Amino acid sequence: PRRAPAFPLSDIKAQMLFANNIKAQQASKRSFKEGAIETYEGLLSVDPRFLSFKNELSRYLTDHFPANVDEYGRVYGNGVRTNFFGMRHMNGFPMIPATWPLASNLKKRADADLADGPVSERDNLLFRAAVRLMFSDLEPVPLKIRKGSSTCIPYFSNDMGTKIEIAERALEKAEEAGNLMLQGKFDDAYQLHQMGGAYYVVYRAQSTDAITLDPKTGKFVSKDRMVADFEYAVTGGEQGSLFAASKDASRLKEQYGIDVPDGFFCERRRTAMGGPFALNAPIMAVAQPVRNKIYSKYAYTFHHTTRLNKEEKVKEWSLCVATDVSDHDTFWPGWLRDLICDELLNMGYAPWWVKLFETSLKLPVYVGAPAPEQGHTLLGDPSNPDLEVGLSSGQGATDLMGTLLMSITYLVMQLDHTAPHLNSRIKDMPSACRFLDSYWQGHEEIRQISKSDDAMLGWTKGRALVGGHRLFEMLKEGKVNPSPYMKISYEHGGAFLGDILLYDSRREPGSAIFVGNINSMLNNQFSPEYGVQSGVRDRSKRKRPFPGLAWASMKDTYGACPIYSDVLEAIERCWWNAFGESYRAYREDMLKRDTLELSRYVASMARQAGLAELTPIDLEVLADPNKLQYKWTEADVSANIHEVLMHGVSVEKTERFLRSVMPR
DNA sequence: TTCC
Ligand SMILES: Nc1nc2c(ncn2[C@@H]2O[C@H](COP(=O)(O)OP(=O)(O)OP(=O)(O)O)[C@@H](O)[C@H]2O)c(=O)[nH]1
Ligand SMILES: Nc1nc2c(ncn2[C@@H]2O[C@H](COP(=O)(O)OP(=O)(O)OP(=O)(O)O)[C@@H](O)[C@H]2O)c(=O)[nH]1
Ligand SMILES: [Mg+2]
Ligand SMILES: [Mg+2]
Ligand SMILES: [Mn+2]
Repeated sequence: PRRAPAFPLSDIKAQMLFANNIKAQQASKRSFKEGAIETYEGLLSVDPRFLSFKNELSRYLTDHFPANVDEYGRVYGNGVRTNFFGMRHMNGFPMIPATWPLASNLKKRADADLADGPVSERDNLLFRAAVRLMFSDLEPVPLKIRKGSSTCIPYFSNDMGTKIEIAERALEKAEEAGNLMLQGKFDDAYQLHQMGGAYYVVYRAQSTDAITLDPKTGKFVSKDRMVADFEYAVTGGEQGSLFAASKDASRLKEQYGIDVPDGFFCERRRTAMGGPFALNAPIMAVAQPVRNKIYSKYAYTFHHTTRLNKEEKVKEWSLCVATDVSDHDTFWPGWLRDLICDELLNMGYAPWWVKLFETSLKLPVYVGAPAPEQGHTLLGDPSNPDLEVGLSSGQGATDLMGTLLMSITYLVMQLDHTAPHLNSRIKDMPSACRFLDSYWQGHEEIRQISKSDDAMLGWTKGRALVGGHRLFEMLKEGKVNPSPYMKISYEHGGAFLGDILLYDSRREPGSAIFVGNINSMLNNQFSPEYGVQSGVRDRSKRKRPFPGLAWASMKDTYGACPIYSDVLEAIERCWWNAFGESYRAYREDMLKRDTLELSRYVASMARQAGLAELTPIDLEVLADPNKLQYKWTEADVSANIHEVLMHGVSVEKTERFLRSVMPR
């Protein structure tokens, strides 16, 4: 049923994805690589003392703090939703092999029994209403750019200077490029404006995955992660094969002579896509304004910040269901892409821009090196973009696409199983927009708070509430998928945006509170996703600019956790056994050092002014700028701090571009 | 060296 066209790096189609410069060329050639990460300055993830520490701490915590999650996934008690064996990984060493990204997910979706388009006219209206509400009255904003991020295909530059030029150029010729694409002249578009080509596969680490201890064997067991081989990938599942990547770390001994203590495994590898910047720029220029709108006007269901911010909304519900979507990104329906594009045209968006947007969502992917002796293959023909990979992470709006899909999906899941008496309110676009608008503002007896696949569905006192309970029960029994669109189920240990929803004996939304996830504190502090890159001189360009700062926001971020104090003590203790030092002291010094260093980057900061002026969010973002791409928004961060991490383009240049794009 |  149509196998995807594939080309070797030697092929001219692949060659053209990389500019005639060192960086680009190395990216294309880059072979498989692995190695211990520098968890903290001067400390390797595989250091014996460290692993030892990790072994004792994980075991002890898991033993003294077993999970407290009821038959309904509600977490009560100690707030622990699972064991602590997640830290038992050799950070820096991936499972082998990584997956080959699927060129088409149509079959994957069908076999999963998911619809190939809106199933009812209502649903069709709702999705289209979602588009109208989201992309309507948008205000221009400067186009911010992450510092030290790669522009990827074709240049692979990191120079903010070059990035800015690249972007500004894009906004100027985006229009001419799009028209080119409307004429089906993709190659011209790519050659003249670098808008097209492919996504460059980058492999992010999931430093902590499921690991269990078999009471029978006394042996540890790492959760299997299925991965598709090249055949499977190019045939959408028709041929080839799916299988568990190997997480066994024994190899480390024989290969690198690294001592591997029993019960430690290789890291899980998530695949990510680096989009061609010339293309994502014009998209990001619209995406941000869309973000601002829904985070403002529809803040009830979309703008979340503090544990209490969340708490307020959820407390007023009679029922709160914590949903969960499996492999959201690879399942994301191509039809939604096309629907959104069609509706945007209707709303009056420039055809060329919509074409750009559409193309960005069906572009080919260049696979680097999923494993030793593997990779360097371009999937899909750049000349005529026709892939269906679902959401492509590096695209300029993957969060909006995910939200647009899941928010409506959840609303529908509610209508379908709990509120048919509302169906009559949705008869046409107008009535639909009106309903959806009211709904997103939290003004109906059914509600939701969400971000892509993570969400909490609520029910106030009313007709729908008895239905909610049946739904939740359907989810518990889990034998029937409540949606025709994605595969939904309840989250075991319900949590939202990193905060666990803590129930008491009542087991009701009103007598509940949001607390940080304790395991996440552990994950972050001992299993970071990247090392400290002490080699990169510019800290603002590192994946972890100021690691030591996280200590300052810790009490704030996790203090509320039921076993906070206990864990800190357990750590302090085990760290002592392992290093003969105070962990507290260690982090305290790191803290002082980084606070001093930070001032060298923050203007307004006296060349030694404390963290007095900084907020907890500021600190967490400075230690992990990644969180700025999912947990928080530019608006939730101190202006002077956001400047350290991001750099923008003239509000004028974007404002002018945005004007030629929007309808009104 | 390698995404939002
Ligand atoms: N641009 C980008 N978005 C990411 C990245 N990682 C997670 N996301 C966001 O998170 C969503 C995917 O949710 P995850 O929980 O990470 O994974 P999943 O594919 O849904 O499935 P699980 O593996 O079962 O959790 C997407 O909608 C993205 O917007 C990443 O590296 N880059
Ligand atoms: N957009 C984005 N989201 C990320 C990224 N890393 C973690 N996340 C968020 O975290 C989710 C699962 O990714 P994990 O890395 O397992 O999460 P974690 O914060 O380490 O901890 P858990 O909540 O216990 O899974 C995603 O659904 C994202 O929303 C990242 O690089 N980009
Ligand atoms: Mg998920
Ligand atoms: Mg997840
Ligand atoms: Mn959740």
